[PDB]
Amino acid sequence: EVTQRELFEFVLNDPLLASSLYINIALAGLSILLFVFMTRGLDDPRAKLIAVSTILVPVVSIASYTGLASGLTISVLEMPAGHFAEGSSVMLGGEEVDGVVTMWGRYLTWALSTPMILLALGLLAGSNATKLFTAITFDIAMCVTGLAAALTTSSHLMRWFWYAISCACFIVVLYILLVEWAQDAKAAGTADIFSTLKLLTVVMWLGYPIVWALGVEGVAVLPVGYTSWAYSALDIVAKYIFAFLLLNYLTSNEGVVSGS
Amino acid sequence: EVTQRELFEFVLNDPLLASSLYINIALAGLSILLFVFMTRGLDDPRAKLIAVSTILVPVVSIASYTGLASGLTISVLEMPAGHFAEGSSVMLGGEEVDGVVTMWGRYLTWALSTPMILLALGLLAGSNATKLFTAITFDIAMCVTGLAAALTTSSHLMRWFWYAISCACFIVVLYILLVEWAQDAKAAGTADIFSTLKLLTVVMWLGYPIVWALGVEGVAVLPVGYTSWAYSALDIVAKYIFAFLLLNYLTSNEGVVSGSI
Amino acid sequence: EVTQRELFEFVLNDPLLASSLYINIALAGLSILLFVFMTRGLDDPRAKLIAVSTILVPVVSIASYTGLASGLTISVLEMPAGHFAEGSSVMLGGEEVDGVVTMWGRYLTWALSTPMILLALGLLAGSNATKLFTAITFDIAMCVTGLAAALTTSSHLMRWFWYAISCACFIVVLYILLVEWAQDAKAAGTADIFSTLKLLTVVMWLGYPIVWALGVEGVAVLPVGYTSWAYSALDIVAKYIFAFLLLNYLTSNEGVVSGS
Ligand SMILES: CCCCCCCCCO[C@@H]1O[C@H](CO)[C@@H](O)[C@H](O)[C@H]1O
Ligand SMILES: CCCCCCCCCO[C@@H]1O[C@H](CO)[C@@H](O)[C@H](O)[C@H]1O
Ligand SMILES: CCCCCCCCCO[C@@H]1O[C@H](CO)[C@@H](O)[C@H](O)[C@H]1O
Ligand SMILES: CCCCCCCCCO[C@@H]1O[C@H](CO)[C@@H](O)[C@H](O)[C@H]1O
Ligand SMILES: CCCCCCCCCO[C@@H]1O[C@H](CO)[C@@H](O)[C@H](O)[C@H]1O
Ligand SMILES: CCCCCCCCCO[C@@H]1O[C@H](CO)[C@@H](O)[C@H](O)[C@H]1O
Ligand SMILES: *C/C=C(C)/C=C/C=C(C)/C=C/C1=C(C)CCCC1(C)C
Ligand SMILES: *C/C=C(C)/C=C/C=C(C)/C=C/C1=C(C)CCCC1(C)C
Ligand SMILES: *C/C=C(C)/C=C/C=C(C)/C=C/C1=C(C)CCCC1(C)C
Repeated sequence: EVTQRELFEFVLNDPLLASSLYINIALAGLSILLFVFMTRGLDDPRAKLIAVSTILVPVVSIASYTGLASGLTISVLEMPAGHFAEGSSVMLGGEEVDGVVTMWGRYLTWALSTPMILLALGLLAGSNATKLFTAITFDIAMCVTGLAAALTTSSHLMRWFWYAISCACFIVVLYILLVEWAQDAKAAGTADIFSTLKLLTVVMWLGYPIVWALGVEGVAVLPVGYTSWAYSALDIVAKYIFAFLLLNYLTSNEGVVSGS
Repeated sequence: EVTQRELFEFVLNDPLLASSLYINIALAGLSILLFVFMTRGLDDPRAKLIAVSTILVPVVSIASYTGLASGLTISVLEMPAGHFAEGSSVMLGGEEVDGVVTMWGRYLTWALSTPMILLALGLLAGSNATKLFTAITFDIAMCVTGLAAALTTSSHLMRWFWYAISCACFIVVLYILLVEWAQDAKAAGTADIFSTLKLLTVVMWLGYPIVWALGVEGVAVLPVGYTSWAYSALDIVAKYIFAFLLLNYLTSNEGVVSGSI
Repeated sequence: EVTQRELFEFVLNDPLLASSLYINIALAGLSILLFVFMTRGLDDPRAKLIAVSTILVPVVSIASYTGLASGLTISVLEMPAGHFAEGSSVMLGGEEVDGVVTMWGRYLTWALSTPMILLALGLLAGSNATKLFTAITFDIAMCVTGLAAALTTSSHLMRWFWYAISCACFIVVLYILLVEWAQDAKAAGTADIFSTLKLLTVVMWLGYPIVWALGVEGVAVLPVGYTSWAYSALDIVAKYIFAFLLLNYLTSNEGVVSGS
């Protein structure tokens, strides 16, 4: 029975792990302060909705990363027969424990933050309610089935079946970003900025399922420490710089996005 | 003590249980493909909202049933003194384990899918936001208190108290379906189709608390495998057939439901 | 180790704890009946939306208190080194068990009920969607980070860090309540009733983080039983009397909240 304290201490004493986590807690906090400063001039309710949705991204990130750092949202799971990480062991407390240190808490970071990123993008693109609803519901389904895949230890094949379902949901979100909102942004007069944020988002988001496949959750070419840093690097771009670019535009183009 | 693998293997090797779960994974998948194909011609935003809300039903179902088949959302619980399934055994891994294989994952299938069924129906009936909000919130309360009932092992009476709270929430949903939306559909011009789907929905949904009461969660006249098939059969009609019928109407009457979201 | 039945019995057989839980189950139930009766004459859809949102408060409360009374949402946690409740015992069943009985179920009562309180108040004040969204999202964040604080056992300081994050989110909600909705209510013609409900909400809500700090979750000057009654008393006011007052006004001013 691994304790929360043992996982908290495990993160510590492990350079790659501890740094990938605490650096994001710090960047998330600094991002929030910066973004609040940047948007104090906004008055339009719609511009402010986009701003708050955007600021909620680093808010969810600081809370969720603290969930990981504290050990609260970390568990030790034993992979099923055939899985590349099956047979692995980790030193926890004063004994060797079978399994993999599983940072399932990252899925909470994703399920709560990705909907805010999508809401901000859709509002920016002048999306109607149907498309926002579709993008957000399928995005949440993608995140939850991804968590289910990571939490499945009964069967190797089942883990990848979950992965396939999640990818299917991801395709829906990608279609809306690349095809529908890309067109809607033209009518909203935000075609240029949306194009930039869209490219950034699509490229970075595609990185997550790749890291999943290569990291300990997948074929394990990337160890627990590198897997964590891979995800943390993606978050810095998909969340913090994405948010800065969006807000930097918003604070200089409040008139453009003002509306009902 | 009991592992996910042991539960996964228990489901496999158990013909009734295995089939009740995997057949729905298959039917939900085929439903998604069929529904996406059927609705490819839709252009109106409101019509498309009704379409996506309906399609989300089998999407939630396939994911949720995978949760059950994989063993992820199944647990072994020991019923409280006096419960008709108290003292049951299950044989897992290789030994006899006290308790009942509890497929609590079904409550997730319900909590995430029923709001979508209701959203689709409310929109079809031309419901205002107040009634949709009321129907959906009490519907979620119904499924969550139902899950709590199944997860309660401390007291037999408590299990049924949760069941009673859930039933009361169910009454709110039934009232909205039978009284409010029944009338709203006439103004929306969808009276014939809504009344039909309203009736099909009410009849099938009534089956769930009956199965709960008769199954292993209740008086246990229905063993685990039979309780599972009862729910899976209800799901096939309340979800897949229901959705197929709604989409059939939708794709031939886009203009009728078109308008401001 | 500790079973649900053992926690269920711990609550029973303890006059203080049992009364603090079962009384609210009774009051919540009676409140639902009373409120439904009180609002049976409403016809306006906007007024009805405010009424349902309000009625959901005691609905969530009766379900959540049943979660606690049944033992379903209670756990036994061992506090970290430095915590004032470290090395505590309880006697679960008939044995001496290390740790403190943690009624984390209360956070569920809060995360699901507070958004409904805020939705009702925001609508009464004639708030736009942006402010409602901001108040509700940060309110949920406050509740979830508070839950995380209570569930954290890896570090004593980590618990207070979660507490700090939660307080920051609370300030956002307080700002909207005290500054923004105070103004909106004037234009909506509900300034007088809002002032009353606003005052009651702010004063009562401020009490929760105080009880947290003083109870077993914090410095532990208040035993498990007194911590429970403190929250239960706050709930009676922040929920039931608050709801009654709002509904009493609502039914007497249906036309004003309707708009036209
Ligand atoms: C395993 C779960 C995966 C299910 C994937 C099916 C989702 C179908 C969503 O509908 C489609 O959404 C597009 C973007 O909004 C519309 O352009 C298109 O017309 C509509 O048909
Ligand atoms: C429609 C959803 C698709 C998921 C299909 C999952 C079924 C895979 C079952 O695998 C088998 O399980 C046995 C018992 O655990 C092992 O002994 C055996 O070695 C393994 O190969
Ligand atoms: C609306 C549906 C009706 C549900 C009725 C539920 C009745 C079940 C009561 O349980 C029994 O209560 C006794 C006293 O508390 C216990 O001594 C006994 O062990 C326990 O099994
Ligand atoms: C809608 C379904 C109705 C549910 C009815 C549940 C009744 C359960 C009856 O069980 C019995 O209760 C006795 C106490 O009264 C116990 O002493 C006895 O051991 C127990 O077996
Ligand atoms: C408002 C609804 C609240 C439900 C309250 C349920 C109380 C039922 C208490 O039953 C008793 O519990 C003891 C401890 O487990 C058993 O030893 C005893 O045999 C059993 O009869
Ligand atoms: C630990 C997380 C705490 C971070 C809190 C910062 C969130 C910033 C929310 O934006 C602010 O909301 C106010 C009320 O709506 C507006 O009056 C103000 O103009 C706007 O800038
Ligand atoms: C702040 C975090 C962000 C933007 C996270 C994005 C995550 C994804 C796009 C994840 C996608 C996945 C799949 C498509 C397949 C299964 C595994 C996942 C969950 C990694
Ligand atoms: C796809 C699943 C559907 C349509 C499920 C519907 C479920 C219900 C109507 C459940 C109702 C219940 C009660 C009213 C009492 C307590 C037990 C439940 C949860 C089975
Ligand atoms: C019905 C319940 C109500 C109105 C609950 C309100 C709760 C709060 C305002 C809680 C606030 C907290 C903090 C600000 C800090 C950390 C701990 C909490 C969760 C108790």
